[PDB]
Amino acid sequence: DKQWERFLVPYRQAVEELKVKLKGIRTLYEYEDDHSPIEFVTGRVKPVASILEKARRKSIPLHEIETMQDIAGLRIMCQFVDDIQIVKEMLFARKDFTVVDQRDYIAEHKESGYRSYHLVVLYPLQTVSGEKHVLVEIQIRTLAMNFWATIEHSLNYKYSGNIPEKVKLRLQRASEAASRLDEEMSEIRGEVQEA
Amino acid sequence: DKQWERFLVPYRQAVEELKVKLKGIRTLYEYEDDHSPIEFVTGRVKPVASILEKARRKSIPLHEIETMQDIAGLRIMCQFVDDIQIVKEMLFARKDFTVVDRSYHLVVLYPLQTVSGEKHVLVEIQIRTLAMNFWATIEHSLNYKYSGNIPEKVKLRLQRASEAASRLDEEMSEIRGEVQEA
Amino acid sequence: DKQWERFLVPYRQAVEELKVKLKGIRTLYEYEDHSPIEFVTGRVKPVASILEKARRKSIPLHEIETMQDIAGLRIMCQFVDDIQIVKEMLFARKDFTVVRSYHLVVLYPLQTVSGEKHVLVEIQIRTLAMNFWATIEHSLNYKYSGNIPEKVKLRLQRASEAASRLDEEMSEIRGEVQEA
Amino acid sequence: DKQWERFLVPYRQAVEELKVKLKGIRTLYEYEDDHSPIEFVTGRVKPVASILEKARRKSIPLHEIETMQDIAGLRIMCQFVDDIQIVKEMLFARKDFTVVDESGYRSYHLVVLYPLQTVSGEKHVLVEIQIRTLAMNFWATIEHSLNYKYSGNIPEKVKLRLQRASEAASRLDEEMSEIRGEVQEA
Ligand SMILES: Nc1ncnc2c1ncn2[C@@H]1O[C@H](COP(=O)(O)CP(=O)(O)OP(=O)(O)O)[C@@H](O)[C@H]1O
Ligand SMILES: Nc1ncnc2c1ncn2[C@@H]1O[C@H](COP(=O)(O)CP(=O)(O)OP(=O)(O)O)[C@@H](O)[C@H]1O
Ligand SMILES: Nc1ncnc2c1ncn2[C@@H]1O[C@H](COP(=O)(O)CP(=O)(O)OP(=O)(O)O)[C@@H](O)[C@H]1O
Ligand SMILES: Nc1ncnc2c1ncn2[C@@H]1O[C@H](COP(=O)(O)CP(=O)(O)OP(=O)(O)O)[C@@H](O)[C@H]1O
Ligand SMILES: [Mg+2]
Ligand SMILES: [Mg+2]
Ligand SMILES: [Mg+2]
Ligand SMILES: [Mg+2]
Repeated sequence: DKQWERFLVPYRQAVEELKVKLKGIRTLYEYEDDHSPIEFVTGRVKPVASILEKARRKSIPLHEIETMQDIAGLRIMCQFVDDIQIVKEMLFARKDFTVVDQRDYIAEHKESGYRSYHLVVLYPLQTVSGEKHVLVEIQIRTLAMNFWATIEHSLNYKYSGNIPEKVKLRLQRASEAASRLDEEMSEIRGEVQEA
Repeated sequence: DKQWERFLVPYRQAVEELKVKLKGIRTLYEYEDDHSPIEFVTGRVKPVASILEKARRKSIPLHEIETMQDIAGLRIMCQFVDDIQIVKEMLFARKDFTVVDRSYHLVVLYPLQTVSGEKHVLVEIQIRTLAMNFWATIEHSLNYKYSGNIPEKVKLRLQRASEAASRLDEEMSEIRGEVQEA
Repeated sequence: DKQWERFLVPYRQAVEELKVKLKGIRTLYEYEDHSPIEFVTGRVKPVASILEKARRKSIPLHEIETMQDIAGLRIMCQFVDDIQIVKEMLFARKDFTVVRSYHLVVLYPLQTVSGEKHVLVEIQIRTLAMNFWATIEHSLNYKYSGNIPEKVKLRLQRASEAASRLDEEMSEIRGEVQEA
Repeated sequence: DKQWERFLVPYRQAVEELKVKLKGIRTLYEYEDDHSPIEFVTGRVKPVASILEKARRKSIPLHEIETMQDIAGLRIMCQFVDDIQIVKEMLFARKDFTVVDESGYRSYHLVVLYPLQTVSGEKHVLVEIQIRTLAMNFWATIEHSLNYKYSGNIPEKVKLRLQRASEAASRLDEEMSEIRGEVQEA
């Protein structure tokens, strides 16, 4: 419980770095006056309780926690669905890490009407001890989907996994609303490029 | 071109100080596991081009641009429509400045402590919902791309997007209400 | 003890606000002359120190709001004379009230969620040289648990003296430069 | 002019990334409850003027300023003189860049090539990394200010007090390494 804080140190650092790196993209794009594919970036280090519980369910032995793919997380947000593929292509082309193949959250991507996506990278962190490779999960969401996802996450923690029938249905409604807001935005960015 | 950067100095510092003041509000809620009415906060100093451009329209003489209310601006994003009202109530109650006579704005007179002494600078505070702000952002961009004259086909999709954002908020408020049926 | 986090909220916020305000002084100059401020730091006194200081000074938990340094800011200067200037700036500001080294305490009026709340804040002023020594004295006085062994204490005293010297030297550079 | 502003984009970004990478070092130690070789890290993009000033001085051809090694500069500050070689070596050991080609040994400097990922692919950039002791750097600062104020020619009355100050700073370093020394016998 105090060897935890020590264990995670490399995970913060990689977060702080990919954070500043990813944030450079928007800045570069701000000089073209061209539309930035990136609205903003956030990151987080998975909490101990989140990590242990996820181990539980994924039957990940405790000496193999390093296999967990989201101890270090970043989240890239965009205005437009179509921005995601752009961002994905940028991340594949980058050479300061490498994309780890994987096929997870296939239902989550789909249920969200493909407004939430993600890919895992192996990042080569320079340690005092030398070099330490760490998994980093990079989410890619629309602003709209992320709004909805945030609310779902709160209530889901508020009722500890038991969202009342009444509230679930209003939350489903909210989801479709968000999904629709994107619909109309994609049609905006669509109508524009008819230039 | 740089006597400007001298004019703008007390505005940047007003924005920076209020930025960290208002960001404190969400911080005071984080340990409650009670809901933060403020989701996040941004600020900007008005671009020197925007100032002259605006001084044109509203017929503001150069010697009175200090009466322009938004040289310094903050913007407060809220999750729920109901939050905007809670935040406005908070701004009116704060003593570290004074208020001057889905969205909202007010103007404060912020007493900026300087090296020369005390200086009151006007600051515009905006309060939006996330959804509202997303739509308003695209509207602003386009309103620049098409230089103030947006094509008709685009204008419609903008109107529909606007209405899409409002449903999202309305749905959001009913979650909020139904949850408060506890 | 989760009370601590809840308790220290207003102190972090006050330190955060003072931090941005004091760092504004250096900004104001480096556009107009020599800034009397080099850099600024701030810290919320950690829970362990609060408790140990409280024992030392024999303060009960229902008064630890009387401890002057639960919020602390530290302003660093180049020149001894600079400190005096900052001293007066601080005394001239209205967004709070006052109640080679130097420290004052302010009562900062924090706008809380439920109303106002005046918290004490300690502001230290130091030359860059004095601070560097002080850092070490603190670190060693830590690492050695408050009994620093003499073979080290005398060395610290020399560093103390070395630094004092260098400020003497720097006061003079300022003195000669001002003969213009 | 905005030829510059856009030209300086990759430099601003590279300073920001290395700034975060280097601040990890002090973090990693100050967690371990060890002593940290790095006290703090700063960084600068060379002002447009200083690139033109340094232009004429070193017989530049403005078509090749990208040969100028300190457009993007970082500076690491250490408590002790012994830390500097400790940093210098951590710096030689890293794989996210490659190291390339008065005050005594209280100040070092080196130049890295930084493999910057940009929107249109890779761009290697030279970044200068000065390592100094706190004391060293404090005198350098006043030195740099006056050398600038008096346009490269300092009044002999002031140069003297400078040399004196420089000796006071150097002695301070000597007392500090004696401290670290007697603590290294624990
Ligand atoms: N990649 C990421 N970027 C930013 N924030 C993230 C993130 N992943 C999670 N978070 C935040 O971290 C908290 C807890 O962990 P999780 O959301 O469950 C990450 P996950 O691995 O994708 O889901 P999981 O833990 O069920 O496996 C949440 O507040 C969430 O919003
Ligand atoms: N109060 C505020 N807080 C934060 N950002 C603001 C703001 N007012 C404007 N902005 C942002 O500043 C950018 C453009 O600035 P401006 O056009 O000069 C101010 P404005 O919103 O147009 O008011 P204006 O119409 O009276 O001129 C936009 O990105 C806009 O979203
Ligand atoms: N304005 C400030 N006042 C006090 N400490 C400050 C400070 N700014 C930074 N610090 C630092 O915060 C760190 C924590 O030290 P503390 O545990 O609070 C002991 P202290 O407060 O310095 O002495 P004290 O308990 O006798 O009052 C120290 O390294 C200290 O120098
Ligand atoms: N590598 C570095 N890291 C951080 N700050 C630096 C730096 N090199 C210079 N600076 C700082 O940048 C400011 C001005 O630097 P400049 O004069 O523009 C380039 P210079 O290195 O000082 O001269 P030079 O052309 O001989 O190389 C000074 O405050 C200086 O201390
Ligand atoms: Mg995950
Ligand atoms: Mg405005
Ligand atoms: Mg103290
Ligand atoms: Mg140099």
